[PDB]
Amino acid sequence: HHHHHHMVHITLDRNTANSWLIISKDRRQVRMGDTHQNVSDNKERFSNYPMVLGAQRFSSGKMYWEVDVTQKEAWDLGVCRDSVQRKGQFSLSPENGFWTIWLWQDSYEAGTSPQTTLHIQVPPCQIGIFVDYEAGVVSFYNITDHGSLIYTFSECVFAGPLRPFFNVGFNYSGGNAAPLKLCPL
Ligand SMILES: Cc1cc(N2CCNCC2)nc(C)n1
Repeated sequence: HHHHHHMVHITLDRNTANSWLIISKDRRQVRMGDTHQNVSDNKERFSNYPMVLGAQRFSSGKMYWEVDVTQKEAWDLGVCRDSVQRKGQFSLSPENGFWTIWLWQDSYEAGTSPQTTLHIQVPPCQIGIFVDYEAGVVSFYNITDHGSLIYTFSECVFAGPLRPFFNVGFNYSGGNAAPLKLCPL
């Protein structure tokens, strides 16, 4: 792919984070803490899952960024509507305003309803995410395997501004403590 030139500098929005997340001072990394991080509650925070949004909002254009997932056992990545539900239980699906892929239990899925099996021969250490707002496209690339395509959501109905979306995943196993990191341009 030749999407690298639409690169955007993404930073994480502390105010949207689940209360157990630790966002770095540069707002480029996030990890699961072992306890509540001593923040006040607010209506923006994801309550049920270790989720956070990027600060940037996109309503036009082509955007590309990369995320480091090295040594993680579980995570979700993609984009979502600015108006997604924050509280309680919900599915990551386009009907609920999410365009995402996951790792869980040694398999990769796309967040369709129902979910779609992904075919990845080289487990990725970095994921590239491409959004074409006007075309209604969200695509995922395997940076570890020369940029190979992972998955394309097409005919997307965004229906609002989009935000970068992250889930660091739970760490019940003690093997999923590693952070998500936004990779340099
Ligand atoms: C990586 C991951 C897993 C997950 N589930 C929750 C329901 N049971 C199956 C596992 N949910 C999310 C949002 N992310």
